[PDB]
Amino acid sequence: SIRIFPRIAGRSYIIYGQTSGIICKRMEKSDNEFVIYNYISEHYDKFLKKYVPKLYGKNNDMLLLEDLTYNYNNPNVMDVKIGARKRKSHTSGFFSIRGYTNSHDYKFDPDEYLTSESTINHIKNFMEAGGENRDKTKQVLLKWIMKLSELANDLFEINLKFDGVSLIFIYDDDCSKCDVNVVDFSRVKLIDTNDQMTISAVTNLIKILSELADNPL
Ligand SMILES: O=P(O)(O)O[C@H]1[C@H](OP(=O)(O)O)[C@@H](OP(=O)(O)O)[C@H](OP(=O)(O)O)[C@@H](OP(=O)(O)O)[C@H]1OP(=O)(O)O
Ligand SMILES: Nc1ncnc2c1ncn2[C@@H]1O[C@H](COP(=O)(O)OP(=O)(O)O)[C@@H](O)[C@H]1O
Ligand SMILES: [Mg+2]
Repeated sequence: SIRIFPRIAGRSYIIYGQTSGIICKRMEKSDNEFVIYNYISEHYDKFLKKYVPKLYGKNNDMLLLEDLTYNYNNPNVMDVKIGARKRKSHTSGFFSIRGYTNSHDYKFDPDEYLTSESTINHIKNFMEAGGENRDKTKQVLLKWIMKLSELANDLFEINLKFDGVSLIFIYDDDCSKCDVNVVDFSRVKLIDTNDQMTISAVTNLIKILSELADNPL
């Protein structure tokens, strides 16, 4: 009956839908995530179509969301919090990696504040499952840079504070397919400027990934 979905991070009840390609995410504290999906739909629908998993509907307090891992034989997933945290400053200055597929193998700890060097090392660890075909893992990095670039650009013209939103990086083991999308709108707020904190997180990730795509080992 109820099949639990293998979350990489967060603390929310998320199960597979009774149907292919869907996950059900419980809104625990309020329905603010629903309000914010709806708001983004009416005000920035281009942003919603390019960067956010499809919201198919609502069932009581469950959101029926597109499963970002569905079209993948062997998905590797990384959750990076790019929005402001509630209290804590970010474990990597401008963002916090919250988890990744096989993070336990590398003694990853989401409470550990990291140097630039540890941060880069953890992202390399997340890429390890993509294997030795060096000039093909960098195709994955470059496609991520392509979308993160457009996202950082588009974020300048969006009057929301993306408190607590994450980037979900995905690539298949065979490196044939990858994507990144914005998730978790539960704490997103209206404002009358753009979100320089969140933009700074994206540009910083664009910087790290660019260094990875370019270094010659
Ligand atoms: O589960 P995450 O995505 O890492 O985010 C959590 C989550 O925030 P929300 O649930 O409001 O999004 C926690 O709430 P719980 O799941 O623990 O109920 C909260 O813990 P507190 O409510 O006790 O503040 C914690 O915040 P923090 O660790 O800053 O106190 C915060 O983590 P972030 O710091 O990454 O926002
Ligand atoms: N649309 C999605 N498709 C696939 N996995 C998802 C999707 N949304 C969330 N996840 C997974 O769930 C985890 C937590 O989701 P998130 O929306 O951030 O919930 P929370 O509010 O509990 O932090 C992510 O780390 C990711 O692994
Ligand atoms: Mg989250």
